[PDB]
Amino acid sequence: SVFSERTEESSAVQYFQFYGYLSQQQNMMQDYVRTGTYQRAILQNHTDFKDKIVLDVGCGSGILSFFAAQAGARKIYAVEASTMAQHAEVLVKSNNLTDRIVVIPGKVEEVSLPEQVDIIISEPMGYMLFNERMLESYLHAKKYLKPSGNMFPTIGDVHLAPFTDEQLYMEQFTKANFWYQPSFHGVDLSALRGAAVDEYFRQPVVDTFDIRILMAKSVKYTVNFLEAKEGDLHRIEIPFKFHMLHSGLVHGLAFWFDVAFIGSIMTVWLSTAPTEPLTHWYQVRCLFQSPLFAKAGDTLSGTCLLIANKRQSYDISIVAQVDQTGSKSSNLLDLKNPFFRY
Amino acid sequence: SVFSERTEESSAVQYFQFYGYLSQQQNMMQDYVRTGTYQRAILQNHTDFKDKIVLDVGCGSGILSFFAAQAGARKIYAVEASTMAQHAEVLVKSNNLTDRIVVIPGKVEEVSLPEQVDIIISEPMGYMLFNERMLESYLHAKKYLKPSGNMFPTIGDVHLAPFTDEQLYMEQFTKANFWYQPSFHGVDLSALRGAAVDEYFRQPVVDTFDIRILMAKSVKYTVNFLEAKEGDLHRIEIPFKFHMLHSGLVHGLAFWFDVAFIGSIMTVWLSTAPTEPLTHWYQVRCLFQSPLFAKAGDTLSGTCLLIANKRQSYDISIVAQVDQTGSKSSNLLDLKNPFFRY
Ligand SMILES: NCCCN(CCCNc1ccccn1)C[C@H]1O[C@@H](n2cnc3c(N)ncnc32)[C@H](O)[C@@H]1O
Ligand SMILES: NCCCN(CCCNc1ccccn1)C[C@H]1O[C@@H](n2cnc3c(N)ncnc32)[C@H](O)[C@@H]1O
Repeated sequence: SVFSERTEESSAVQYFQFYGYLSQQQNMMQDYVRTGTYQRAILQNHTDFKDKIVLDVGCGSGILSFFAAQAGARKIYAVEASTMAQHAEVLVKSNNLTDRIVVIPGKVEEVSLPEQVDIIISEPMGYMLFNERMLESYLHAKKYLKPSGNMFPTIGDVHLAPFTDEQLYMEQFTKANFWYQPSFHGVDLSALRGAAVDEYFRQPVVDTFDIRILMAKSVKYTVNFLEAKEGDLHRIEIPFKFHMLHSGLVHGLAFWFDVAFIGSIMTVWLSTAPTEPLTHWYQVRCLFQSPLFAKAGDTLSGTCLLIANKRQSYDISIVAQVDQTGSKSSNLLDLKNPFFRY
Repeated sequence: SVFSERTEESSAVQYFQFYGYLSQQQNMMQDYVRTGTYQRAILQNHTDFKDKIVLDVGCGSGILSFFAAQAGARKIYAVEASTMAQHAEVLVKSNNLTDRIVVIPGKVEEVSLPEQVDIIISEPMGYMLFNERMLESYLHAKKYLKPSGNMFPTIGDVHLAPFTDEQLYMEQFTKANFWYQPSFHGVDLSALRGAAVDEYFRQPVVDTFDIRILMAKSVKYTVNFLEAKEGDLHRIEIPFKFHMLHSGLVHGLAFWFDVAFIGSIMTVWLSTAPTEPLTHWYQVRCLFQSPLFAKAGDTLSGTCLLIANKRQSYDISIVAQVDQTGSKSSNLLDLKNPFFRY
């Protein structure tokens, strides 16, 4: 299938094992910003669901399908590849919704649906929006979408901004400098210091921070899920030009994302911005191995390049320069090995 | 090979990926009890190494092989299956030991050694001693051991003891009761509460605790690594009869382990007991589904059965009874999915 062709079996096994746990579903369901915003998006846009046919891509517990049923959907096909499909079916029966929600076990790339649908719903967002590569499954599912059908969420905006955080930088450097020691119990480790620094700086940092660390207004990169093809997410090139508002050391780029549910009644946003209540996505920071000095009024330009890999994640390339001095930094990060600092 | 026959490829991929990170090797190296005890066992038993041939099974960074070199070994074969083998080779060169330490990339079950060895060294211990199944690789490596060669560590003792911890027991139901709600955003979750309780109780708990929670002296189960065969670790039956020292409710069994390095000069112990400074092994607790009342002077008897699985771990079966009252309890636990409570 499209899924197995792009995914190493060992990554897939671990991925679906992880989502098969009730405790993991519980953790996500308890993220009230997420669950509450989805419910509001669906219920306030009840006309997009009333008497409609729905596809729920990766239904987990089934929660979003229940919201589609509360909004009056005629039929909801709830697709789920983990063993959580069995628990979803239990809930559909105990909530007396067997006439409206149909659980379909399997990968959305592999199953068969009996009819086309009016609207697709899902929660396919990972860290930095793209981690887990579930957006590709979401877009793949448009093979089932009627012409002029809708997608909830409809669009995703990735935000990036330069930050200064000397304490974060020093923490990662302090850990790598373990490998400087010329006599760790009598052993010279220092030939590995470079490899250690590289490994630590390849880890995106997942946690939150005060917005005062941001040195310029964010640049926005938008993916329109109604128009995008799955292949568009294999290589994602994000150019940026920041107008520096504060002078100082730039230690890296911070990332967050917003999604919008563009319904017929209203547009509802779910934001993971550092100005908004915290979610289990936090925000993500990519450190530079050497920080760049910039003055207020300078321009920091470059490209963030995300290349999808078979471990359901991305290899991240960030190249940035301060245009006024030609100071350049090039960084490679492995989104599959984040440092969970929170 | 013997390794691939007993291990699902997906478990192996994740396992060797995890040990391939410099940060993980660093975390283990910084566990002073471990690193310091190994160095002392090797250096204080210098006659077991001076001018000898050594095998280091799963060398990681190579640290134990450097200790064997400090003690005067003539030749050390250092086997490692992860990409950490490349980093170990860098260290051997930078420490000017290419004439003495030979790094051999691959699994100890699959590589070829050019000669038999006088002594095998390794750190094959996981949580509860047996997790990861690396002890089987250690025992497998005795195909290379000269008659009357030595093993460092030489023996391992698993300790089990009954504990009382009302707060830990109650925490399982507190977490599971998330599901016991008839209208979580309009949805009746209650039909999944039993499945949630079952899932939480299947997880052994990795953390430390105060020794005052222990209700009896530990029962010890000893594996002698000089004598044991690989096959002896496929099914590990640990009978127990505890003579209760304290009256109260028994919520489960606590596990730790010690290993001894039995050298020609002295025996050195590495203990992970809760009376000793903490290690990254912590201790492990397995709950009973139902707590058992016992009085000081009663006997709590039963069996802990560990059955090896192809995910490099064990299915744990515990049955226990209070002999004086006939009150009985069990659990089945999945050592591959522990709850890291620390
Ligand atoms: N960002 C984390 C998303 C976690 N879940 C969402 C469960 C819905 N729950 C919610 C939503 C909002 C608030 C609270 N709970 C994703 C599930 O999608 C499953 N999956 C992934 N890929 C595929 C595929 N190709 N085919 C079929 N299934 C797939 C996965 O196994 C998850 O179970
Ligand atoms: N907690 C136990 C894990 C620690 N060890 C490395 C530690 C080196 N010792 C010390 C001692 C004190 C402080 C720091 N390090 C694991 C490594 O063993 C490797 N491995 C496992 N199985 C096999 C096999 N079948 N074939 C070849 N290699 C194997 C694994 O890849 C680890 O790198």
